[PDB]
Amino acid sequence: GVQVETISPGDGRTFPKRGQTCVVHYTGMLEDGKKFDSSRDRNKPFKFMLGKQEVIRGWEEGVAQMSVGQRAKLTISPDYAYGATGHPGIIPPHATLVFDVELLKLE
Ligand SMILES: C=CC[C@@H]1/C=C(\C)C[C@H](C)C[C@H](OC)[C@H]2O[C@@](O)(C(=O)C(=O)N3CCCC[C@H]3C(=O)O[C@H](/C(C)=C/[C@@H]3CC[C@@H](O)[C@H](OC)C3)[C@H](C)[C@@H](O)C/C1=N/NC(C)=O)[C@H](C)C[C@@H]2OC
Repeated sequence: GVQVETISPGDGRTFPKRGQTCVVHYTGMLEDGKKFDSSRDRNKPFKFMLGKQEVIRGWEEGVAQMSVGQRAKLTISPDYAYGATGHPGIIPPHATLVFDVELLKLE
């Protein structure tokens, strides 16, 4: 449902743990490589917690594997993203997504 391909390594030691908030930057693209969203465009890190349905499942399972400082490409099947529906005006139906995600820090 999610493949993780590292772009730049993290420290390999500091992973998200229960009660912590992940602070990330991301860019989301479709399979054709075209961007549909990026926190870097608005220069606003995205904060979320694991275990609360705060993100699509591909992020839930992918970012949980990342360590602080890591930049990774997450390739997410529709089951782990927006499935047959998509997201109105942004993501088409049945869309495999590619996110470039950087774990900036844990809070
Ligand atoms: C009150 C709600 C506002 C609230 C919005 C924010 C905290 C802002 C946050 C940065 C999201 C971005 O705002 C510019 C947008 O980012 C994307 O462009 C993106 O790149 C993108 O894919 N993501 C953003 C970065 C993480 C991975 C992923 C993600 O998981 O996004 C959450 C989301 C829409 C989950 C669905 C939720 C329902 C559930 O059933 C579905 O299961 C199939 C999944 C999103 C964090 C959600 O949990 C919280 C919200 N939702 N608003 C909604 C749904 O309208 C997606 C396509 C759309 C997002 O705007 C809604």
